[PDB]
Amino acid sequence: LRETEERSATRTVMCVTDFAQRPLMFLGKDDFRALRENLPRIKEELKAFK
Amino acid sequence: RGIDELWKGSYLDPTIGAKQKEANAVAGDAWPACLLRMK
Amino acid sequence: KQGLLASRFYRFLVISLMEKEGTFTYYDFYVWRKGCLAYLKAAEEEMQGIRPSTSPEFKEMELHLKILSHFTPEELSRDTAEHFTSAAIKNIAKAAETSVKNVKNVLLGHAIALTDRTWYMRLMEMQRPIPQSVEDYLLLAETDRPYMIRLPYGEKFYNYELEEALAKKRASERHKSQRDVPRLGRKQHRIRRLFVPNARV
Amino acid sequence: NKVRTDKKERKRAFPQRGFWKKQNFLQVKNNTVRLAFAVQGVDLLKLKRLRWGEVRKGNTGWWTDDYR
Amino acid sequence: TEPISHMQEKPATLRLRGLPYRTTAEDIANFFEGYSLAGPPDEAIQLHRRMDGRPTGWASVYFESEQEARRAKQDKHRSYLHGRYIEIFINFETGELEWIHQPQLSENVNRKHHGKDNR
Amino acid sequence: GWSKVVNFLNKGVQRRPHRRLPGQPHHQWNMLKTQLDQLVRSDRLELTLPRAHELQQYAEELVHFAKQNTPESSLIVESMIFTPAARRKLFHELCPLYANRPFFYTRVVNQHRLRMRDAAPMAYLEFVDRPGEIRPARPVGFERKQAIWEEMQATRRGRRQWWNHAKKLGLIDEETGDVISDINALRRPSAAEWEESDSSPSPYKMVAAPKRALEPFFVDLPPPTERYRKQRYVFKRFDP
Amino acid sequence: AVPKGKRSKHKCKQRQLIYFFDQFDGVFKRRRESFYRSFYNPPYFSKQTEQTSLPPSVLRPFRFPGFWPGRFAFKMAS
Amino acid sequence: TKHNLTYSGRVRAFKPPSAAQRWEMGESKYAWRLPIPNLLAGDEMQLNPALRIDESTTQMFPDFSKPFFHNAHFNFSWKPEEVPFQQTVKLDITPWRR
Amino acid sequence: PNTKRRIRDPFWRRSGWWRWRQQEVKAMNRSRAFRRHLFPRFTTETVSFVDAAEAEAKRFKEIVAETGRYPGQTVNFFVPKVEGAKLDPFAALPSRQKRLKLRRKAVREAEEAEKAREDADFVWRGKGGGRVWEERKANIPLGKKKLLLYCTIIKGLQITDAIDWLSSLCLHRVNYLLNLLNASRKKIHEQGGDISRVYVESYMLNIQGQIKRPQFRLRMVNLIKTWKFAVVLRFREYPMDEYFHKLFILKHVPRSLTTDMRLALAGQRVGLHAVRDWYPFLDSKTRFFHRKRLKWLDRTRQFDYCLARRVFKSKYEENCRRRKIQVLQARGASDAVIEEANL
RNA sequence: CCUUUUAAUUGAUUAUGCUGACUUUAGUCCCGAUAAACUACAGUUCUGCUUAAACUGAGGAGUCAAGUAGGUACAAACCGUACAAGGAUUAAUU
Repeated sequence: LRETEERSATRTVMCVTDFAQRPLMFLGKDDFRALRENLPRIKEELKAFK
Repeated sequence: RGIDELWKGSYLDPTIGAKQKEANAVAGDAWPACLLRMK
Repeated sequence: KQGLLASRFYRFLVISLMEKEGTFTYYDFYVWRKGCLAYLKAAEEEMQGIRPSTSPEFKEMELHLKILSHFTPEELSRDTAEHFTSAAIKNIAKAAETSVKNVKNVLLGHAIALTDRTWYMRLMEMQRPIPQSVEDYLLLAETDRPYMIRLPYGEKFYNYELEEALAKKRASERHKSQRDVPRLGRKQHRIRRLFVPNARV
Repeated sequence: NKVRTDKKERKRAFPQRGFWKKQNFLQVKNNTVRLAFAVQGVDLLKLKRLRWGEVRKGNTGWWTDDYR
Repeated sequence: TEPISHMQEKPATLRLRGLPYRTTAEDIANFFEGYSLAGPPDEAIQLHRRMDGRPTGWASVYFESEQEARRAKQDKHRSYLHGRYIEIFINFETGELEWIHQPQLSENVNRKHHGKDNR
Repeated sequence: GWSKVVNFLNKGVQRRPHRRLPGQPHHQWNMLKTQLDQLVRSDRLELTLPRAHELQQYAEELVHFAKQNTPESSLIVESMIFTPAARRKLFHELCPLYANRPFFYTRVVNQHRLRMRDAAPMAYLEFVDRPGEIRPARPVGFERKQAIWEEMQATRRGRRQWWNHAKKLGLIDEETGDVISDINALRRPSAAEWEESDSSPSPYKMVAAPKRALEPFFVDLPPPTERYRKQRYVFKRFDP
Repeated sequence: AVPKGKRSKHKCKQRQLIYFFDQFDGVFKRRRESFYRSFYNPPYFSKQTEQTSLPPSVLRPFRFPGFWPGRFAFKMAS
Repeated sequence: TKHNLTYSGRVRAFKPPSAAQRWEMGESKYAWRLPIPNLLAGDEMQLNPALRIDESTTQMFPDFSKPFFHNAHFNFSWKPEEVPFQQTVKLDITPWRR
Repeated sequence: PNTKRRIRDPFWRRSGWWRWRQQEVKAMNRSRAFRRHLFPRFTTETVSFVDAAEAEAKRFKEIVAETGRYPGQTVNFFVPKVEGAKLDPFAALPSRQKRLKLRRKAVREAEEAEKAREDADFVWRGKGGGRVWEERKANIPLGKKKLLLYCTIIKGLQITDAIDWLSSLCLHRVNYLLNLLNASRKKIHEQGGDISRVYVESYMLNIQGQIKRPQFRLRMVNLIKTWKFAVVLRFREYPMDEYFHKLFILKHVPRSLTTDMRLALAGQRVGLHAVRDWYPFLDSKTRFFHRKRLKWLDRTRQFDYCLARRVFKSKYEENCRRRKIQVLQARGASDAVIEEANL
């Protein structure tokens, strides 16, 4: 009675959660690397908007 | 080791089925005094 | 030979009863009963390869399926017997060429299926052994099988099985004299205790 | 008391507008029971909420029906 | 009598709720693409309006058979149309008069010792 | 009691502009703010008819001041609201949704039924133009222009009945004296859209869906309305 | 202050009728009118009675078959 | 449910300290570093208590030079020497006199 | 509420409700009510309802009183009931419920017999007649004063009208009356009565007692009471002729029926012909103007009471028969089964 | 039946009579102190008051009462509940 379906855990992804582990956003490796590349300009934009 | 005898084979036994419980529950007559006097 | 087939038939009965998820409607009942009948027919095929078809139980399953086939689609989508009118049951019996008694037997079978599904769900969630035969089922149902849900504001919970069982229980228990039953706070008849026979000896 | 020897029935002869529900305390107790069951893999709340004849394995429901 | 509103006997019907203001009979027909209606969309689909013609958000769709109506309900219940999932209901009786079987009304309503609800 | 005493005691009496809730004024204000926050979070609340009628005005005030987008109106909205979820929902969903709606962002619907437990008349209070609304919201702005244009073209009665309003709306062509042909010519960018001054094969490309983009993978979690739940009421036992 | 005599059966009957009319015209007529106007909308479905109630429905029955000119049921399919 | 519930009107469960928590015949909190226990452990057991830390309960280590709670990671009734000198404040009960 | 609503008083009025004024006004009202009737101008007979069981009981008791003996007694004499007696001197006679059952049997037999009588379409029968049920519910925790209100509400109404009435009130203790009404309606339907023409003809309240509880106060101890009452309702299935004369001629139509008609028309669940079909019963204005039209046609002798009654009865019966046939057909029944169902 | 007798303590509209039932007052008086939500795509309503640690070598600083007053399905039921070595060395089994 307790047997259930079989799924495939094969999609690597990063999860960002709040203090209570509630999910907020999921990013793949490509998005992560794009953010990493664009980081330096983001700091300048933060400074300018401050 | 021996304490199991308080429930083994009875309706409290968890390792046996209903038919076995009924079969174990069947019982005969009580010892009559006439036969008891011969022991 | 027959014992293995019967045990596997019971296992299939339970598993196929619990396969469906969500509400259990008359259509799901019909599908499950058809699966059971097909399993019996395949078992008969295996037996003859090396009689279920001629058994009264087999004929009764056929009659149940025939009665179900005369349910309207909305009745099949329903999941309780609350709104089946006596006229509707009579018309179903007329259309199926059967008896009101057999139609009510189909309804009672569905209600028993509902109760058994709830019981099996609870047992499975708590990881308790499921009874593996009719004897074990009957032995455990006298003390462990659920029968109702308690609701607020005094509203009534509908169980076709409980309605029938309570009606029968009241019919049996009615007018059972308390003349010789010792009741707290009632004076006893000592002479009648001395000469009237007592069946508990 | 259970033997009904006290005089607590005297106040119940007069109307009152309402009564405290002690929901904070009762919910703490209920969640303690739920945690005790859940550490062993039992969804007591789901069982209590199931409809008659309804079977739901795992943490499933109307949303599972919708997306499956 | 060709018009459905004129027929003494109506085909199997379904009732749709959740329709945005933009919804049109052609949109409903496209939503029901693949299912046999009782006629051309202008007759099979009838949006419900008030005295001023404002949409009510409710529609009546006629099908050629109860089997097709129930199949359409099963397939399209809670499916999306213009960003809002639509709810579908049968909208015809069985003739069995089930309303005669009313539930037993509580005789022990202890209001002051039960939880709050909007029953 | 006697029903005619209501007439007797209300002969020559004015209706109170504000319905007074139980408790002291600070408690009443706190209750109204809390229920406004909950209404923002839920898009609709089942209330008593008087309470819906009372909370409607504060909902309207919240939307009206949130739209203005000035420090003063922001502080007003802050004084009206309690929770970050309500703040986020308001500013990021209701304000863009009502960007072209001048006023009247809510509605009260009388259920025409008395509550079982205490015979309290019941109603709904809901924000307008949201999915699942009780009845469809009427259009505003260019969408309203298009609706009127379609009505004018549908029949001659519509043309006559909207003729004067159409002149102000700009749907009448002065050269020919008839209704314009290309209503799309009246399209203009709206505040709800993303200004384009900023001007597919990825394995994790988001999939289009009616309300929010969907991820191309599955996570075994119920929807947020079902993730965390508790018994609505734990029974309190009678002590005899 | 207390009554100086017992109110008679005649006057008690009069009071019964007067209070009946008062309650009628003050509560019961209004409640019945609201109840009958509520029929133009689908019946209320309490989410706290899901466990035992029927599935939500919109149709309201026509309860006098002798005045129904249309069809009562559809023929069985095949 | 086991002992996670009390099956009476008792609200707060009282349990005396366990035998391992006692001192005599109790578990020494530095015995895992001794030779004989490690000789007996073999490959069946790992005695380092750092391996039994529940990731979902413990907090990150703080800087000892900055304000932080003692209960987070110490779990004993004494002050580690690695925590800097602490200020002892004595109440001024008669400010008016001075 | 409206705060200006006109609340009625049965004994006083601004316009002047002295006893002479009441006499004059009620004479006017009686005249108007009588003139509201349209009567057939030709009938073959004036059959009147009689109750054989009641007549036989009356004659039995008259004989007992006149001769001091049971009918047929020649030696012994009648023995009245005394204290402690366990024998009922009138045990041979049927009980009230038995008489009701015999009335239903006689009504069924006369209904069957009328289907094979020539000139049955030109016979006047009058108000009384039809089957009668008496249903009782006990252990109601309400008093006489409230039960009188709740029963004065529903007396004389059609059963579904009464159920709607009592359901609209949102009173917890009216659930007892609602349960009684629902059970009675279900029972009559199962027995084969036409729910559409069952009315609440009368009620009866029977006290059972009152449970008393102490209430301790400053200087005395009081006793607060919880009532125990039973309610007996009399339901009557109107014969088709009475139903026609009530709904069609006098325009006394159940509001539940009218609401169902209006809901059907609003939802477009029926054809456009339904408007003229239901015009005689739909709304107050339509009913008034149809009554005026019928009065004018009768005074010009173009209206035919018997023909109109026959048309109404045939339409009603054919609608019911169609319901039965189509609900049978929805099950996939065979032609033989359907044909045999009509015998 | 009639007759004769009966010591029956034999006739009740009334003792602020006694034991009770049932009306009128009357559907009248009586309703204790602060409350909401449980969601068509994340969350943290507001208020009153503040001993809420439950091993860290230490029975966790008392007495008394409940003739078992916080167990248990929206139960004024049935069933169950005070272990002085605290028994699960259960880092086990799987």
